[PDB]
Amino acid sequence: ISADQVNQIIYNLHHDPFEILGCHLLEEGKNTKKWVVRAYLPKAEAAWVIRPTERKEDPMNSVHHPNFFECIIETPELNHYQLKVKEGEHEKVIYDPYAFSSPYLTDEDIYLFSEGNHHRIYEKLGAHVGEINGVKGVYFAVWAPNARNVSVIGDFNNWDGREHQMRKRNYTIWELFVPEIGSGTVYKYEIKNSEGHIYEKSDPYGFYREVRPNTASIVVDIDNIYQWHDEEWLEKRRNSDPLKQPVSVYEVHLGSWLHGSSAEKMPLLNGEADPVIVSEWNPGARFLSYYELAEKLIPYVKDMGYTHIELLPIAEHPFDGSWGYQVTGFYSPTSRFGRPEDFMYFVDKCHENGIGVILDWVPGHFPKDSHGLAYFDGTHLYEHADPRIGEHKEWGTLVFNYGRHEVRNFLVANVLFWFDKYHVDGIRVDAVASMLYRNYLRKEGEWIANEYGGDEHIEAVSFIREVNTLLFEYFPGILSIAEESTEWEKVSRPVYDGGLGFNLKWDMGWMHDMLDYFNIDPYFRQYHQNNVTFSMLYYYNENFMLALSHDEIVHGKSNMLGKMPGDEWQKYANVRALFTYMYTHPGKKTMFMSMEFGQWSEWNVWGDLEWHLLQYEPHQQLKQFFTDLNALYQQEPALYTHDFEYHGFEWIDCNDNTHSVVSFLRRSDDPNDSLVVVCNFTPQPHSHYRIGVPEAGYYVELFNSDAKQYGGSNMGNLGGKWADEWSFHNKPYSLDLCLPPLAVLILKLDPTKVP
Ligand SMILES: [Mg+2]
Ligand SMILES: [Mg+2]
Ligand SMILES: [Mg+2]
Ligand SMILES: [Mg+2]
Repeated sequence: ISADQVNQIIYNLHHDPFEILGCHLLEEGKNTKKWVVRAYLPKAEAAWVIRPTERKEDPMNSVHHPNFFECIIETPELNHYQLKVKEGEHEKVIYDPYAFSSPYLTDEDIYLFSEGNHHRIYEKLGAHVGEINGVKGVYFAVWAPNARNVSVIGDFNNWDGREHQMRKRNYTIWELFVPEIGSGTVYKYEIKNSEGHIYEKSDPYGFYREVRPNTASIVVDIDNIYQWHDEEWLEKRRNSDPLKQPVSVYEVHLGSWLHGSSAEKMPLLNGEADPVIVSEWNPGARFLSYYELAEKLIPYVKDMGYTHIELLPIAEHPFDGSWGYQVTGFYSPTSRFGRPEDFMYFVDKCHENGIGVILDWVPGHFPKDSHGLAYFDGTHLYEHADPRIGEHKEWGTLVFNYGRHEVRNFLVANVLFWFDKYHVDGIRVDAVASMLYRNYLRKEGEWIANEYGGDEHIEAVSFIREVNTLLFEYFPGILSIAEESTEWEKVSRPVYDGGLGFNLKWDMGWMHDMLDYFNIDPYFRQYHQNNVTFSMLYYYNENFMLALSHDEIVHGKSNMLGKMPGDEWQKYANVRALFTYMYTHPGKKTMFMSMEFGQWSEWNVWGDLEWHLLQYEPHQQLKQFFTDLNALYQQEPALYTHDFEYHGFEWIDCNDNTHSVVSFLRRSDDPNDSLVVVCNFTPQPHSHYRIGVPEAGYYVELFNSDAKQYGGSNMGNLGGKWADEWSFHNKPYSLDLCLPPLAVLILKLDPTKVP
């Protein structure tokens, strides 16, 4: 480029910066092409072009001005890249601001989508505010290859589409530009099928939607509604390995955590809306907005000491009682709680408070509602036409055709969309088995095998691998969490090793073992010591997340207190012992709302949590217990640096079944960070109980779940114990401990103690 051209850019004299900025073809070679990427990055000292799908990174050079950058790259196609931008000591990674020089679909957009590889397809499908022919308006586009006609109906045309008939491009996608309308336009697509039947559809790629049960889509100028402040969070995430950090998740269903009064408006980030009543049977209650949740949930979670909030599915869904798991508006956060910018504000405020956001994401199926994706264009478009692979008959839902390029693209670009536009830090996928198996919940003779004769759903496995490959390439330090309940191998292993590419898997076996164990009267736990210890036998085959989820406190299973045997004191004590054990056992942590304060009743999605219980001491004490346990977890490296290495754990003794005692070490990089954990799972106290330890010295009683401030009896070791040079459990030293009833101790050597 010349200095004249650069200076026109620097000084805002250039007539159209897209002519020069962004990605431009310089020449074509025999088997490759030479491209230049240019950027004007005021205040940046350095920049790079990352090509994350090729695992490449190329420096940019300043050209004529220290803040104007160019990068020349030879490659056949330069479709997917990011800019890394360094401004002083800080780096950010963004998409190129000059990536897309028109609002309309290009030939290249259509080709990539036809192949299933358009990772940013949501920039062009849906509804986007833009300019065509010099006039500002909205560009609409929708994939409906077998429709006979499609028209845009909406508020702007009184729902009559005759003068807003779309144009079909390349026999596949319909488009229309509508001048002088903008954000907040309410619309649907009116489709005529090959039989001549006329019907109405919400926008698959819509960014916002009316409030259930209304279904119209709403135009959002998605890149001009919110200003983020989370660049330092994002940089730390990108440059960190979350597997080596504390990860303690508070699982939340946004609709049912806390309700407000339906007698007043729902406040939003600078504005308000009509209240969204929770149900016709509880009409004085409304949902809180994403704004109000930012103001109330976030400081609540920060004070409790969790590292992450995991949301049950926030994508648009028509029925409260699905909990979010039956989604019809994949590209929009539900309007139950306000607007897209209110959810952005929520995530930005989490990041400000040092809390990450994990979304339950639902790629496995979709319901049959007429406004949604079903039978979209008069054919089985999103779902597979064969019900043996295209329906989950026991659920009444439809299964995506994962092998179909445009369907795969809808879902792969969807997962990326939430990281891009909403800055989320992870995803969790429920019921991954539902996708993996061609015989899932199907009777003999009502499914067919794969091309090799097996039950593996090959197209779904390919899709899951593609999602995880891409997600970690574009967003390296995220969490991708699976619940898979059939012992599929290598769920949380890299795709190149034959894994499915998740980085964490819920330890469902652990969860069953623990809850079944604690439900047993304590005298009888001696016949079930194997529930305590078995999950370590297969533990190192996956990277496990220890999750006690919403699914365990519904349908007659009771909430946590109710699962426990004994009198009220003992029920509380059992809860504290279980969760102390959970937080000391190797693996990351997840627990659901209401578990932290001892709600007696099961979770009810139609009401809110029983907050009045926190007026009473026993619930306050349990909540203080969790507050302190989360604080300890973040403070003790041996509870989180080596979760997934042999070094990080070793049983001391797990043979005393008759007294339901087990003990173990946790380790980290510094030997002085090793912890001694001792568990007593009966109400029998032990005044003298010997436990082998590796070193001489004073072992501080760092945590004691029977402490009085947690509701316990206050039994224990009054600060700590000096080890004896008395070999025990195959260790050269030992502690003679007092073990409180239905409790866990964590001890830690203080090598600086005065003898
Ligand atoms: Mg009409
Ligand atoms: Mg399940
Ligand atoms: Mg058993
Ligand atoms: Mg209530």
